[PDB]
Amino acid sequence: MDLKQQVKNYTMTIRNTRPPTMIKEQDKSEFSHFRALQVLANGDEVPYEATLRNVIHDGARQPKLPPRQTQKHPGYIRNESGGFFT
Amino acid sequence: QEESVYALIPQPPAMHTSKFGGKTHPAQFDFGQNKVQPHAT
Repeated sequence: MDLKQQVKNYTMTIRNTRPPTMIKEQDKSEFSHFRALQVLANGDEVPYEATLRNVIHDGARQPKLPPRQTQKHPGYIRNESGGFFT
Repeated sequence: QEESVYALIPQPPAMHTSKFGGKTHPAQFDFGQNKVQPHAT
């Protein structure tokens, strides 16, 4: 429609052509973590952060608003004729 | 990634002395003298 949206669409087309490979959007020390764990298994002396590994995902936006409960108490409201809601 | 939680955490001489061996002594050698003395020379 316009320059900005055409650049947007081209980038999105590239994103769709490429396989997302279910990626995790952050890569920490994989083999360093494995090596540190093997060092812990026998040598029994490894730094704590060396033992640690961290992995992140997208999760979602929308930062955990509390539930609406979608439903009252089944003593106040009745369906049309006497009858619970489901 | 392969669902291998069992594989997640890994949990697993004198050289020798030859018979010929020996320090060279000033004998059995025709190149040099055949004695050893404290302070001869």
